This record gives sequence, structure tokens and C-alpha cells, in this order.
Amino acid sequence: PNEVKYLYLRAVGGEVGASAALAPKIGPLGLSPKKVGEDIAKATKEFKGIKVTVQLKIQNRQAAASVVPSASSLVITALKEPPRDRKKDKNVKHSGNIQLDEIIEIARQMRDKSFGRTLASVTKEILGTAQSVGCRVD
RNA sequence: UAGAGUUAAGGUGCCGGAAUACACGCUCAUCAACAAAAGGUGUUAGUUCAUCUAGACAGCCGGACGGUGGCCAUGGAAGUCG
Repeated sequence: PNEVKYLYLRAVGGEVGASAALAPKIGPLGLSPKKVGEDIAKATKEFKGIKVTVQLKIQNRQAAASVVPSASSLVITALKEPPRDRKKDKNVKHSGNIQLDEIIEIARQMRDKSFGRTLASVTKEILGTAQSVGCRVD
């Protein structure tokens, strides 16, 4: 259809779907904002309090969006319970572990996104992020 | 108790007798003429070391990249909170 600006904005996986910044940026532009937040409440249900965008593009009184912008909801979704953990494992704290096959299938995804030389490239890249989230490789 | 012979403590630009001398040197502020914590592109030298044609350093001039909003504090955290 005719689509106007693709409305990017840094936001939480908790805000968009609800009310606050969801409704007014599509409001006078002329969508049905509860069915926009219906589609986005597929994404921000599973991506619960994570760093995730959604592009609220102005279609024919419709919008649909589910965006993981980065490495974000790939590493913690590979943990299989995806909140944000609440900082590092060096304390009396930690997340769990990602499996070797589960962490490297993220690296098999971002190899059309990443410009990877060999198939050991984006492997170590996302293994850095694997220990960042308070997990590890298993 | 007195005139000579020789010199200490210390002086010679001038009031007021005696070098406006000699050699080398930082510095010329009239320094010379009190004062600490605490501090400085005046200005000079020695020693040790990073650094150097294996292109030192400054000014002027650029590339500001793909993954990507990496991850996580948190109401939110965004390279840019921990």
C-alpha cells in the first residue's frame, strides 16, 4: 500500500503495545492504535523488558511490526526464558548457559547481516555476548 | 711617654682617604631590602629515559565504517548508568 515514515524510536519491550509512546505518534496520522499495539503485543510479550524497537509505519489505517534490532533478543531467547537478567554473574548472581548449537545458530543467522569471512568469524563475536548476558557456552 | 718600622679586625662609586681595576659567569629585576602552606610557558645547565629517516613532533587536512541500539543496571540507560 502507500506507506509514509517508518517510525523508529529507541524503546522498551514493555512500553510499545501498551499506551504511552505507542498511541500519539500514529494518532493524528490516522491508524487504529489498539490493533497496532495488538500486533506489537506479540513481540513485547516474549521480548519482556528487552532492548527492542518496532517500526510503526503508517499504512492504510493498519500497521504491523516485530523488530529485534540487533543481537538483543537472540542471545537471551537462546537462553529460552527471555527477561533481561539483571547484571553480571561475578556476584551472587548469573543467568544460566546457552548450548554450543544454540549460540552458533545466531552466528549462522547474522552472516547475511554480518560480513563474515569464515564460519568461525561471527562465532566468537556472539560468544563474547554469550558471556556478557551472564551465560556461557555449553 | 713620643716619632718612625710592620700589619689585625675590617674598607677603596661618593658624602669622607684609597681600584669607575683585572679575569670568567647565570641574571639587569635597582635584584641588592623578612616571611610559610601552596604554585608558575621568566631563563640556563647536568644526568637518565620514552621517542627518531625503521619518518620524531606541531599545525592543517580525514575515515567518522559492517555486526549494531553488542550485552546488562533501570521507571527508562541509549557507546554515552553499573
